[PDB]
Amino acid sequence: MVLSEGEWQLVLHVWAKVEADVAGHGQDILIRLFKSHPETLEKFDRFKHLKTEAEMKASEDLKKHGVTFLTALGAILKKKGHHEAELKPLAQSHATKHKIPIKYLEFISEAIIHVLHSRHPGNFGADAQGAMNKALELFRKDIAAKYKELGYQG
Ligand code: HEM
Repeated sequence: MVLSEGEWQLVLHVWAKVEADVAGHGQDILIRLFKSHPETLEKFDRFKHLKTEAEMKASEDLKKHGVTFLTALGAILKKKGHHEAELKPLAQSHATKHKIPIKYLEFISEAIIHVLHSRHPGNFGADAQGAMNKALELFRKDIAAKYKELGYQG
């Protein structure tokens, strides 16, 4: 698929707001994911033991990983579709080392949309959400194709 420049602009406009607080957004998104789909927490050997949201909020390791994750995602979005180089190392580690099924990429896509909608209602109207969803679907389609080449396709 291909996004129009207009759609990329909507995506990068709300992303510019997200970047004013990378650690906070990273925290919110990971917590939303873990509460909504607890099974995903089991994939993180470092956080697997967290029992409550309060424990999640206080975890320095969780916050640090939220930043690492958001920074990588931001770098991909800023490529506006020309992200092949960025996707390679990411697809290899998630398919072969971490073993993350495509299903889980859809779950985090929902968490991202939920948090942006909660925190940025004025910059995340229906058109902006549609553009963001399209951007994430593009990302998922490409990662899925790479998974297949790598011999996984979760
Ligand atoms: C837009 C989606 C995603 C991006 C951009 C992303 C990015 C990253 C980055 C940059 C790291 C660091 C280095 C590496 O291991 O490659 C990482 C590690 C990891 N990711 Fe993701 N990730 C994504 C989705 C997911 C999902 C959906 C899950 C699980 C449900 C997941 C589980 C993990 C785990 C288990 C690690 C390693 C944690 C550790 O250091 O022990 N990732 N991810």
